[PDB]
Amino acid sequence: ATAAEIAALPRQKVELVDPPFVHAHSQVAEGGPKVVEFTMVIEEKKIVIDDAGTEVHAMAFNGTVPGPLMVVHQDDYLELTLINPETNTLMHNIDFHAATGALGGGGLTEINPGEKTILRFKATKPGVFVYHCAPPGMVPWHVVSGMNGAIMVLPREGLHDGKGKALTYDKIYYVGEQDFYVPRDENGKYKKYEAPGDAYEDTVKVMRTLTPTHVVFNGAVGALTGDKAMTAAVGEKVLIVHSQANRDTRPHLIGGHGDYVWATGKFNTPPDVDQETWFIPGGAAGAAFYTFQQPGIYAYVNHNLIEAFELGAAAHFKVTGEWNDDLMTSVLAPSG
Amino acid sequence: ATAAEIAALPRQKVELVDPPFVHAHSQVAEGGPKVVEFTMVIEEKKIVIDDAGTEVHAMAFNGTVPGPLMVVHQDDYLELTLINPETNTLMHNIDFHAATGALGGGGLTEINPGEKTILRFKATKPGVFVYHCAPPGMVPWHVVSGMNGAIMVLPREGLHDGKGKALTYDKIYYVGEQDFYVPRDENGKYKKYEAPGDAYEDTVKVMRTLTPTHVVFNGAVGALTGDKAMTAAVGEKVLIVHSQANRDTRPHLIGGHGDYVWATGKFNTPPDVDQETWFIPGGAAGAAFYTFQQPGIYAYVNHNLIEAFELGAAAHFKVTGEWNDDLMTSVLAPSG
Amino acid sequence: ATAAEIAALPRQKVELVDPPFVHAHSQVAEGGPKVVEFTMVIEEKKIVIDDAGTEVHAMAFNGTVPGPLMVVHQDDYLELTLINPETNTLMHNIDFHAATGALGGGGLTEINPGEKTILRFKATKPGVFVYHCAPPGMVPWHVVSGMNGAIMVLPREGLHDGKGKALTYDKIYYVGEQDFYVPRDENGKYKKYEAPGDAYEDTVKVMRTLTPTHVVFNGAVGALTGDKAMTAAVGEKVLIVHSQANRDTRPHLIGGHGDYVWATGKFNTPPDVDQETWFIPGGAAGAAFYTFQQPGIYAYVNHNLIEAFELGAAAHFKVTGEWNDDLMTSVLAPSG
Ligand SMILES: O=N[O-]
Ligand SMILES: O=N[O-]
Ligand SMILES: O=N[O-]
Ligand SMILES: [Cu+2]
Ligand SMILES: [Cu+2]
Ligand SMILES: [Cu+2]
Ligand SMILES: [Cu+2]
Ligand SMILES: [Cu+2]
Ligand SMILES: [Cu+2]
Repeated sequence: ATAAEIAALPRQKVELVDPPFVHAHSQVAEGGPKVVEFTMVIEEKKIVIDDAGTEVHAMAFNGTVPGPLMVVHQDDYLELTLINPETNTLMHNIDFHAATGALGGGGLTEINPGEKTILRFKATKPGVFVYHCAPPGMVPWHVVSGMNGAIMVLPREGLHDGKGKALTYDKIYYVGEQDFYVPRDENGKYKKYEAPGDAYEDTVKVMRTLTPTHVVFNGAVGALTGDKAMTAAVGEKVLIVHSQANRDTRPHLIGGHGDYVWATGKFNTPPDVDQETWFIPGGAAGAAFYTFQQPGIYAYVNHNLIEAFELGAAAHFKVTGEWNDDLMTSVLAPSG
Repeated sequence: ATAAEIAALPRQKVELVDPPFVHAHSQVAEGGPKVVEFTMVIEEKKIVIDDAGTEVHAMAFNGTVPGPLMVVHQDDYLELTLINPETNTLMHNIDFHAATGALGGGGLTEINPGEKTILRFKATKPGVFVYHCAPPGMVPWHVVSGMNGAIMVLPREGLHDGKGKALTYDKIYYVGEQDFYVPRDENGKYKKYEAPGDAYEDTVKVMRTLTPTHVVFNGAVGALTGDKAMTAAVGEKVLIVHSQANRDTRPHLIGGHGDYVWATGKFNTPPDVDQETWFIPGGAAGAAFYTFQQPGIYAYVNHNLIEAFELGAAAHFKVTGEWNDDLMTSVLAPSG
Repeated sequence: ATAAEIAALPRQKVELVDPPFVHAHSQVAEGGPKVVEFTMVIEEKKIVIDDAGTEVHAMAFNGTVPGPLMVVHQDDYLELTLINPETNTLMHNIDFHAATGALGGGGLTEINPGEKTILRFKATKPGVFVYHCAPPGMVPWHVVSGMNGAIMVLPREGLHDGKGKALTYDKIYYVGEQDFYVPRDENGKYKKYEAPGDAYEDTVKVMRTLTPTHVVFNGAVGALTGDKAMTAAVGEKVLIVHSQANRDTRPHLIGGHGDYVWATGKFNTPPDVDQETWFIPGGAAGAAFYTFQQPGIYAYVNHNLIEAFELGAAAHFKVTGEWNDDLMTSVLAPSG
């Protein structure tokens, strides 16, 4: 409430980690409200999104696309120190959909290269929320250049299902889905540029068609496959947080389900259950809780299979454990 | 139920107002069921939809894009007098998604220029509902030319949250979102036509691309911005009714939330809460309730930011009142 | 659990029927769990999808687009004998979104032309689910070639509303919606190919536009109209199961509503009510229950009206019975 009361609150410095991993945290809040501090440096950098060497001039929070997931509990204060190095060429800011006021913080955080700012907001509503840059007049360009992420505001008492039973996860992963619009020369080959501003004009043109050239998880085709496939074990309870700051998505765990899905991403809105495919509108984050029952590889995809398999929206899960023949079994293997 | 009963009902004429404003009404029903009378005249006229002077041959109920919001209470009868002036060149009708029978009323209301008709229907289900023109054979064309609106059928006892607690708004706004498909010549310049019919062929080709050239609120880019921005004050409860008769939208109040959102637009379906971004499918209306907590300018947009900032789907809210530093504060303003 | 306990379970072979019809079944379970057997033969065949004679080298389960609806009860075992004829040229498999393990069964059912296989899985979650072919590396191509359908796992106690009140339908229809991507020549005319292979490259290009040339019900424009229109009567309770394995859809019954809609298709997730237009994300099936109140023709459509009336997503209902003037009446017929 009063400035004095907040000043008396305990503070905690949090160390952020690159997605799909999430920084250390407790599901059930340990203590009364606290002022949780985070710091992120913005990095304008070239990223290679496919095996054809296609480049995107990314604008990354903390150096990754998407930016890192920040975890706090309801009614804590999130205090972010955002830094825009002199090495950058553009003005940047940040809008937290979890925050109330000044365009989510964007109106208070406009920093040119060489500046920094510290914003504090009370995480009044529990749920997963998108955050992204939004420089007046250059909003979609920064967002589709990968300048977005999400935060999770856990209820103090952790997650619960619709009937109040607790839902405690064993593992948590953050999948940030991105729609990229890469210009092509007259031959159909993606163009490369020597600077962000150089690509601007060409990129806006592709954007207006509303047809992405690539739709990827964690910044590139295959990011979350192979050496980067997510893992779990049969019997493990996993929470998958998924965000899309500009375009709709329809997550689906091939071989599994969304046991409980907070499709709107808001914990006070009861989760849907036994989901095959859920929907997350552009501009929101959602969360799915599932207990693995079968070992093997799974594919986590945006279920418009063209986007998943032609455009790049596909990730994998490698699960260990014993096969359950009651759930599924090959009565007759493929034969003549 | 019986003949005598329906005939005995009080009749009440209501004067409509142009969106985003809504005609005078009471949230909780005043008295018993009545036959609520409305009259709308159809206007076919050229309108400028952007800052470049792009013209469109609009087809509008009451002359506005979207058509006005009609408000009744559950179990009232809505009796509409629809007039199609002889000066018009096309046949028109109306489909009330709130109505039951004859294609929503479209089958009983086909009027050529020079004709009028009166349709009555019992508003049996509570919620916000889309209404639109639907001449057989050219349904899409009339709808994407601006011929659609919405009605609100309030529960006789007003709005309530998930657990029976009353939700009373101080104001209500109706934002109608329109996807336009304007043809361009070989040079990329939008084309102008003499009569509506002349644009038909070229328009359908653009429509089939499923990519609108414009996505606007209240009929034009910036229609709900600047001096035409909607208003509120800290502590004020606002209901925003939003509709899209042909294409999906994902509404978001930048700097705010949808405290209670009947995303499906139906009041018997519990509203979602603490929403960051909600989803309204094409062919439906939705409603969001919010109590403002911070003063300043807000942007209400379709969260596909390319559609919001490149195509036109962005409106403003100007809110007066005191800033709340507990909710948000700039600890360190942008500095070196 | 053990193969012995499942083998001791009663077995029942079912004869599938072509959509939109559904094979015989009981809403409330007939005794205890059983192994329900189904068989489907895959056929690669050319089909005509519109009145201009446009053809598609379809890949169809049971020779139909969509494949037929399999109906079982929660905790029953679905045992499918899938056959891929010598006459076929491609390998096919099946992924049941209702199943748990091996990519929905897809990794255990890869059969080359001249092969067959038998997969059994426990239908552990109640709801309607999509099933589709998914040959690694050629997933979207098989799906958008028509190789998908849906199954319904009814609660053992039949359907119930969100409050436990029983919901028994008189009729049921299965509407499979298909997005087709047909290449066109320099004259804008759809192309025809000798072998499905010759079409691959051109089709992939169209697929990458994320813009289908046709969006149809039961494999063709107008397939569920005329003498093929669905039927009902005033007072009749009808359940419509709708699926879209690759792309979003927003169903709407013109002139009616979705009284209870399991928009996510999962029966343990309470249905929305009084729906005007609902939403089914690509990769999912949904179900809507409605009691007809008015006689006449109804159009059941995907509510992006361009997809419905330009692309092919519109079906009809012919309803017999008496007109209800209380619900709707033409006070004044179109006149001067
Ligand atoms: O289950 N994925 O197509
Ligand atoms: O929440 N506005 O991009
Ligand atoms: O109500 N469907 O156009
Ligand atoms: Cu930025
Ligand atoms: Cu935003
Ligand atoms: Cu009209
Ligand atoms: Cu409609
Ligand atoms: Cu196949
Ligand atoms: Cu699938």
